Parts: sequence; C-alpha cells; structure tokens
Amino acid sequence: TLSAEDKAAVERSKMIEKQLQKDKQVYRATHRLLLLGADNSGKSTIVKQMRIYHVVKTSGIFETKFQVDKVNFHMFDVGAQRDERRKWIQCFNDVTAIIFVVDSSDYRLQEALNDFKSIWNNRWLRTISVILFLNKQDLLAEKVLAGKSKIEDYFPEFARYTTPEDATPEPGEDPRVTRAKYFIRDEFLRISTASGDGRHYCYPHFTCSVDTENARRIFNDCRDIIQRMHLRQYELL
Amino acid sequence: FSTVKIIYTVGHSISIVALFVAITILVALRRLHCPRNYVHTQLFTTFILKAGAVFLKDAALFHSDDTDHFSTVLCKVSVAASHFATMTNFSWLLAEAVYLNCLLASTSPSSRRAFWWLVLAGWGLPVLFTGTWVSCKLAFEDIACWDLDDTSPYWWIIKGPIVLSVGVNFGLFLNIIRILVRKLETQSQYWRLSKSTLFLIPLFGIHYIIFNFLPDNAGLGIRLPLELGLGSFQGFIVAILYCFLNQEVRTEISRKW
Amino acid sequence: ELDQLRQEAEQLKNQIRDARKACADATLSQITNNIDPVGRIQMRTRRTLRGHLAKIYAMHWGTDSRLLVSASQDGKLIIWDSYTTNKVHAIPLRSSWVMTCAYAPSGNYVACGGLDNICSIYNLKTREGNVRVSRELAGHTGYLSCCRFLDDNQIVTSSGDTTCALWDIETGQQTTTFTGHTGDVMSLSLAPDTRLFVSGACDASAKLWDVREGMCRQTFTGHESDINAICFFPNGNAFATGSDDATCRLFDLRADQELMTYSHDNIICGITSVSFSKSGRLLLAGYDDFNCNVWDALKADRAGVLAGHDNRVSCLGVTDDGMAVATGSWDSFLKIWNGSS
Amino acid sequence: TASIAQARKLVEQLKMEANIDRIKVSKAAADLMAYCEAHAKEDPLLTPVPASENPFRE
Amino acid sequence: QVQLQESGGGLVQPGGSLRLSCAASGFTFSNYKMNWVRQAPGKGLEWVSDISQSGASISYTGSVKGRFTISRDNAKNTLYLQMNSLKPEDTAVYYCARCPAPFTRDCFDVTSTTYAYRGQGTQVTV
Repeated sequence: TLSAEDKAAVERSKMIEKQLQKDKQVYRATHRLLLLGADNSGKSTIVKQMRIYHVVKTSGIFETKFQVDKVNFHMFDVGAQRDERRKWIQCFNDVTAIIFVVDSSDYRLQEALNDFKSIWNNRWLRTISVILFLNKQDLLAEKVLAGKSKIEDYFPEFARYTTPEDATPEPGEDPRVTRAKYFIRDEFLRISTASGDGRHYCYPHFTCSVDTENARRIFNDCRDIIQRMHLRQYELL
Repeated sequence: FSTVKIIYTVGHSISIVALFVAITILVALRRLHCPRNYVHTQLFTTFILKAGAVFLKDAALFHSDDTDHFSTVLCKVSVAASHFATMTNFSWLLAEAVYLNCLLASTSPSSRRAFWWLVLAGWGLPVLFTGTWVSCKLAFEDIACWDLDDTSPYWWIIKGPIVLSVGVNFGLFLNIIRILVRKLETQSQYWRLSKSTLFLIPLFGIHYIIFNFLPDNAGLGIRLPLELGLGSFQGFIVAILYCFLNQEVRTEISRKW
Repeated sequence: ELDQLRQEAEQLKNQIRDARKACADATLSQITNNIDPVGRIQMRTRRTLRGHLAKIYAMHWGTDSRLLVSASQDGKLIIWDSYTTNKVHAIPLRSSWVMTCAYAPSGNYVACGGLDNICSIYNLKTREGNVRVSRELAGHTGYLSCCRFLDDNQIVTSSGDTTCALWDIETGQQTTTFTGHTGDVMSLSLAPDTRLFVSGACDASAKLWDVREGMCRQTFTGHESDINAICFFPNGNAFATGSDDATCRLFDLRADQELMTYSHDNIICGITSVSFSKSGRLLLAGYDDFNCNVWDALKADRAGVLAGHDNRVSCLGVTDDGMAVATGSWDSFLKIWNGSS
Repeated sequence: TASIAQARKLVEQLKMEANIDRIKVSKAAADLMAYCEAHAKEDPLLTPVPASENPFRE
Repeated sequence: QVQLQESGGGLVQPGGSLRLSCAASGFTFSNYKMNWVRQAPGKGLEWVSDISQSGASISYTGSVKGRFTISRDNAKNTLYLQMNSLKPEDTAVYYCARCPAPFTRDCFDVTSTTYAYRGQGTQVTV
C-alpha cells in the first residue's frame, strides 16, 4: 500500500531497527561504571592496571574498557570537567555502580566522606550502588605504624572505636593498621547505612595502589548488584 | 469427598477470574512487558488451562460415560486436555524457577536468550510428552476413557516428567534460598527471608514436593486436599502475589488511573 | 583594591535594581487579568518514538517540523520522521555521554556533545550510505550542555566550563567566546533574528549575548537556583527560564527584569526543559517529576499537563509550525503530542 | 592580580548593563500580549487544528 | 538575586568565641539546606557544618563537632555558626554556602573552588 518512497523509508527504518537490536544486545551486555575519586586517590593507577591487564587534551571523559570472564565493563573517569559535578553527574543515573576511590592514607579523607555522602544521597544516584575502594592501604599501614599522624586528631570517634569481630585482617598486618582501616571503612559504611534503605549498597574493598584483584572485585560486586536488582524486581529482596 | 470437589472447583473459578485479570494487566500495560512478566503471564495461562481442562475432564467423565450417547471420544479429549494442562502447569512452574536461576547465575544481564528456550521447553515438552502418552494409549491398552492411569508402562510418560520437574524445582528453590541468605548475610532479615520463601512456595509449587515421589496411595488423605483443593487456589494466590502485590503493577495501574 | 571594586559592584547592582524598579510600572498579571483564559489544553500522545536504549537527554526539531533528532546516552543519535515514526538515521556516537544535540536549520547537519567536551558535527547528506563526522569542535574545557546552529557554518555551544563559544564549523575554531557566566552554562536559546542569544547557567543568572559583539548585553537574576532550560519567546523580546527552584520565570529584554513567574506549591521538582508554543501563549515546561506542565505564559496558570512519561522529562521542543510538542524522557521514550478540536 | 582583573571586568559589565535603555514593564507586557493576540489563530497547540489538517492524526 | 552575606567574623583570642551570621536574601531560605564552608589560608576550601531545612538534621567536621553549633532562623532568613573554643586551626575565611536546589539533601559543589550560592566569606583569625 505504501508509495515507493514510503516503502524505501520503511526499509531504511527496518535496517536501522535491526542495527539497533544488535546494539541493544551489545549495550545491555555491558556493565557501565563511573570511576570517582579525588586527585590524591589512585584512581589513575586503577585505570592503568585495568587497561594493562584487560582488553584531545580537553577530553572530559575517559573510558577504559575491561573484561572479566565474558562480562564487558566500560569504566568512565570524568577527567576534564570542573569541580562542580552536580549537573554532569546526573548522566550516570544508569551506571551499574560508582567506583569511589578513597586515599585512605590522607586524612583529607573527610572530603572523601563528604563526596561519598553527596554521591550516595543524590536523588539521581540513589539506586546506584557504590564500589568503595579504600585505596593506598600500604601507605595507610606506613602512616599509622610511623605514628607521626593520628586519626583521632581528625576524627575524635577513633579514640573510642574498637575493631569489629567482623574484621578479617591480613595475617601480617598490625592490629593498629586493622583498626585504622576498619574505622575508615565504618565511617563510609555509616554514611551508606544512614540512608540507602536497601535501594543501593556500598561495597568496601581495601586495595593497594596496584592490586590485580581489583577487576575481580568489581566483577564480583557487579554480579552482586545485578543479583540484588533481580531479587528486588522479583520482590524477594 | 464432595467437600474436596466443591473447594477444588470454587477455588479454580476464583483462580480463573483472578488470572484473567492478572494476564490482562500484564499484557495491556506495556511498561510491565519484561520477560519476567511474560513468564508470569504464561504460568497464569497454564493455571487457566489446568482449571478449564479439569472442568472439561470432570464434565466429560460424568456426562459422556452414561448420560450423553456417541460422545466417548470427548472423554479421551478431556483426559488428554487435563494431562496436557497439568504438565504445562508443572513445566511453567519449573520454567519460573529456571528463569530466576538463570537471572541470578547469568554473568551478564542479557539473559533474553534463555527466555525463548524456556518458552520452547515450557510448551513443547508438555506437547511432546502428552503426544507420546497419547500415541501409547492409542497403541497399548486403549480403553474407552483414558482415565485409567493404572497402565504403569505408559502413564509414567506424564507422571515422570512431573516428578522430575518438581524435584528440579525444589533444587532450584533451595538454590534461590541459598542466594537470598547470602544476600541477607538480624531480626527483620529473617522476616524478609521467610516472606520471600512463602512467596516462592506458590510460584514454584514446592508444596507438591510433600507428595511428589510417593506411591499415589501414600498419604492420599492429605494429598488430595493439598494438591487438589489448595492447589486449585494456587493460581489465585500466585496471581495476588505476583500481580496485585507487585509494586511495579500497582504503580502502573495507579499512574494509568 | 578588590574591596573598593566590590563596593562599586554593589553600588552598580543597587543602581540597576533601582532602574528595574522604576520600570515596574505595572505587572504582567495585572495587565493580563482581563484577557480570556486559555482553558484546559488537553494534549494526546500522537506518537511514542521508541528505539533509544538509554535515557534521552536532548532533542531538536528540524525547521521542516517533521524530522526530529534525539540524543540518548546509549550513544545513538536517532533522527525520526515524526509523521511515520520512521527512523531516518541512527548515528553511532564516539562518546555515549551525549547531553545536547542540535538540528541545523538546513537539515544538512546534526550536532551533539556532552562529557566529551566536544561538539561533534554530523553531515547528514554525504554520498555515503551512512552519516559521517564533519568536524569535532574540541576547545571547550567542560561538558557541552547545549549547542544550536546559527547556520551550516556557525554553531553556538554552551559548556560546563562557564563559557559559551561561537564556532566556525569549516575552520573548527572559536570565532568568539562568551565568558561572563560564573557557573555551568546549561541552556541556550537563539533569538529568531539569530543575532542575540540568551544562556542560562548554574549561577542562576540568564545572560543576553550578541553573537557579533561577543559581549553580555544584560544579566537576569531573578531565579534562585540553576537555570536548567532557557527559551526565547517567539517575538525575540522576552525569554522563559526554568530552574531547579521549580519555577519558570519570564524575562523581557527591554524591561530588563522578570515579567512573571510560573510556580505552583505542588511543584517541588526542578524544571528540566522549556518551550513556547508558536504564539508564545503557552510555556511548556518539563519537570523532574515525570510531567510537562503547560502554562498560560500571560496569566501564569497551569493550562494543562502532559502526564504520559514514566521518568524525568529531559527535553521538550515545539515544532516551528507549532503543530506538535515532542517530549523526551529518561524513560527512553520520545512522546509527541498535539491537541484535538 | 587575577582578583583585581576579575572585579574590574565585573564592574565594567555592570556599568554596561546600568546604562542600557529600559522600557516600562507595562509596555513590555503589552507587546507580549499583542504578539500572543496577533498569533493565537496561528498556533495549533493553543487552538487545535481540525484532524484533517493535523499531520500527527491517528 | 541570591546573595549570602556573612558577618561577625574577626580576630579572637584562642579559646574565645564568635558567632558568625549570614543574612540570606533572594531565595526561600527555609527550603534550602545550608552549610558553613571555610578556607584556611594554607589549604584548600573545606566543609565545616550543614543544617537541614528545619534544623532537624545537623552535622559537623570532627574538628568542629563539639566546638561549633550551626543554627538557622528561618523567620529572619539567617544562618548562625556559634564557634566556641576557637583554635588556631580554625583561622579561615568562613563562607556560608547554600545547597544548589531546594527540598534536597545532596550538598553538591558547596566546597567547589567557585560556587554560585556562597557568600564572600568572613575572615576569622584566632
């Protein structure tokens, strides 16, 4: 019934819809990740390690594709934007997780707490889970073993804080290092547990500056996020 | 005996209406057209088939055996229909469990491939098995009404896949409870786990496990109320728990209202 | 001394405020109290354009009032025949994080940009079977929030760095930069005469710019919060501004001040998008709640609601013939609306 | 000094904004109202066209 | 227009007390979560305290938790910081920073090197 031009237009529309089906498959099979973190955080070394192990100076977004088993991950590092993030961050409403990298060794990390609180409580980023990489664990160990700077100077709660029995320290690390680590973790968890209400979850991980396990960590807790999403939509969780 | 028949029929009727409305909701509101809701829709259709075919079976067995005539062919048609509808119900309960396990186990989210294999198994396997039971009853021990399930060498063509489907269903249900425990792993958490378990008991028909593997006389006095009577309500209970209490469905019908 | 310069800036701000108040002879609401109400504008979704995978972030209508570009953060720029729902093009973007797109008035080009800090210009009329990048405008130091063609060679662009730029597409260079904003510039609207444009920013100011002089003519500062969307009134003498403060505001260039504000107490969601109808009588505003409200732009009352979306309305554009309003949303759907007699 | 330059540029901008000619809000409102009145017949969203004219008809 | 005007800052002896006060104009102050932010002369800008629309939610940095109290008078469109027991650590330009959007708790950008909804700040020397 269509005119030949309407017929050719529908045929072009169908070829475009077939390409869009194929791209729906590629897109929906990819886990998009937003990598956040202050300049002191080793988020650059994290992208570098994953760029090596797996798969224009104004450029405001850096993508590293990486792959774990068959799951493709696109991880986005927001480089050449301004410090004001409240508008561009809204783009990432859809990402599977935000990887929030903290320099655990620099007690500037109250700024990292404030950034985490903002990311966690934002109306467009609630329902997005945060993979919290407490990075620079080696520098934190050195920092607290040297004893020249003390966390209670920056967080008065640390004088009272006692290491939880949930802690699974490394066999060789000092209990002071453990207590510092888990205090920092539990401050971020305090923020996550204040307001997530089960819509999104925080996944703390203790990472060294270069630590090949990190891509597995992101794979595991992306699998956990996707499982939790499925259980939520089945009303089971 | 009549009390069971009454509960069984009235629960099936309630199921049929709650399932027709459930299906209409899930098929009209295009935002609900996830593959999950297609598996729910198909399970609801299998409950409608089961209810209608059991009415057709009991009608044909009560009228065609003595009251109406040639009408004996419709007895066989009703028995084949009730068996096909029963296997489609069990197969789609198992397909619900397989879909949820594929979702939780799939490394990507892109499990849409598994959906079409689930549809093909969920209807074609009941077709294959019912047709094989038919070809056998057409070939060995044809009897005026096929309701004589005593033909052990050929009745297991239906009963066997049911038993296996319910066993695999119980396994998949235990796997889902494992995953959900690991997700909860201190007081409300056991409430969440118990609510989810009692949400899954109807959706998977784990209540058949109580009498699944047994010889059919064993516990029959409890088997009949549980499998026939409460099972007749199962369609209605699943319709409630997976349409009318799904927050997505409630929000979609409210936003359309 | 910066203290003395700050004091002189306070003195000039007071002088400007006094000059504005001297011009407040009577309000728009007073003048429009006795115009007949618009009544209940019911509009129906005539087309739902579905095919974007992610949230739609921007739209632009063609001047033909038939073809519509939409940008989605899946990295597809889809061009739609609104009459047929046919997809005319689907362009693979080199960056998924598109936040703006523009359709050239000639229909020869589409532009898009976002977190790439690049305005990519796509030639739609190549001899090739598929669209190609003509130019990548690479000088912005923040995300492209809006872009609008003046002509096939000139595109105005706004950025997360607090700056607009006018680009020569053939040269690929900033002919002019518009630097006076102090927050992220979020929206542009070109005047019908194409010589002026207004840009709204996170500073909560709108600014009027002359594309030829490269200078801010006026700053409009009635808004409380970030001006997410800005639209020229079709006469070129006023413009509407939507903000996170859940209000629209109408500013007239020559009165140099807010004529009117559009707000309801039930509306606590920020404005995402604004457009006028062809007469200017309707201000269509898209919201963080999943609705577009149609406002009587003269009376400041809610003529109606486009209630058909399931997520944040992201973009909202009326055809140049005024015949339909399209509404993109984060629900990935692109709903096109018109009334009925 | 960067702050001095910024404050000077701000002062100069506010000087340029101060000196513009302004019309009364009543004249602005009247011109907007007259534009709306002159084009109300020409606006399909305000004054829906017949379905035979509407390209987006069902 | 949105302007925030801090006041009360000045020189104080260590251990002394100052009330900072910001007069807020041009926004429905009641609808916005408010903050104090400070830049000590040798370091970057840092957040200090926040207060919800009602004051039902309040928080501080660990340097501040016991020492300062943030409060708001929505009837006077004004925000206070009762800085008790000031230390030499506290010498900073203190800025009152509104949150960007009303009705929200996301606190974004208030610590940014430039931010629109923040006053010119009051120098506190200890």
